[PDB]
Amino acid sequence: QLQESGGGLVQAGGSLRLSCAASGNISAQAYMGWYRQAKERELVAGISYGATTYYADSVKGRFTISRDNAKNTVYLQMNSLKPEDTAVYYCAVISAGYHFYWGQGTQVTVS
Amino acid sequence: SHCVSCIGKYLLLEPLEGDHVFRAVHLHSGEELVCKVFDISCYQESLAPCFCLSAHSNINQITEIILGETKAYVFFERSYGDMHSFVRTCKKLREEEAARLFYQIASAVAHCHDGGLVLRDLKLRKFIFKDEERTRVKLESLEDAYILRGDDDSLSDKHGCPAYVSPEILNTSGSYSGKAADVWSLGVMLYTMLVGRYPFHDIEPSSLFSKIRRGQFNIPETLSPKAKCLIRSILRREPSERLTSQEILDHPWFSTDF
Repeated sequence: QLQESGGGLVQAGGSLRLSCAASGNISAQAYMGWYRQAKERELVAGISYGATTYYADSVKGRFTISRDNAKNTVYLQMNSLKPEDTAVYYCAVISAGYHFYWGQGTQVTVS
Repeated sequence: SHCVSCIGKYLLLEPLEGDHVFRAVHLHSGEELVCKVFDISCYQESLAPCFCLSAHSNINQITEIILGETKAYVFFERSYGDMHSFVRTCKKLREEEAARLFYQIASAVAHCHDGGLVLRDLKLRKFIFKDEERTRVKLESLEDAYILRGDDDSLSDKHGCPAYVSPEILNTSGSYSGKAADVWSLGVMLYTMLVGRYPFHDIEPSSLFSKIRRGQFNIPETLSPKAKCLIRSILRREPSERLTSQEILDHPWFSTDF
């Protein structure tokens, strides 16, 4: 039950911001991150409940991720948007019996 | 595409080497690791040398081992490139930088030898960076290291990447010292880092092995006297006169002000 936002179009070098919240019975320890396809589904950014993050080598320094444990929601701030970054961005929330929830998909284009 | 997403509490990402090495993120911890996949039938055999030595800063350490039905998933802290790629890109290393890195390389080998292991397959490629800034290195693994049965380090079988092969291996009539051979290889690495090309090279192996047997290599005059002295104390010495991995660490070159 992942409701997400933030899809938009932008010039090469600009910035978008994505957001996603989950209002259900998910674990407190649940990992959260964003995948993108375009090509196959690769993880661009992730963040543990202790705020330690992962970034894909292509987006290191450019993209930023953060979660609000209170609201139970995760944001993906991205800057200096390259033309190659054009894809559909799926939010994911993972637990570990084992759960793995996907988002509908938020399209974002660069030109 | 892969059949599973998670092994234990590790999310899988992308293959770094066939279907053998995978990137992974710990779900609770959020830390990025590397996961090497073995068959359960032969994993504890393959990993036996990894459980011989005490932990060392410049030797990759196994974080966790998860045993599946068919595969054993062995986890390590990730790397950020290798020495070979680093030397190629940089062309050659300044003595200041080379001294820092080579001291870590020698320390790793000194730890293995003094703990009763010989590596046999030492190359620049085998040493990989621990940090993004590429200041700290570690031996990638000990999977193919030979465990000495007591004191004796005598080896009968010829091993090594042709460029790093010592003269004793080539013109052998049976036994040779494995430790001396590993030290020879350290000499080649050190030369290659400082100079930016192999000390011994040719068109084909047979001609390459002639140069090694006779000791046909030249050191640039631009390298410092101490750098040159260290090189020759490894590469221009018969095993009995040649430095040991531990003795390398005491060399005055490392103590230079730069």
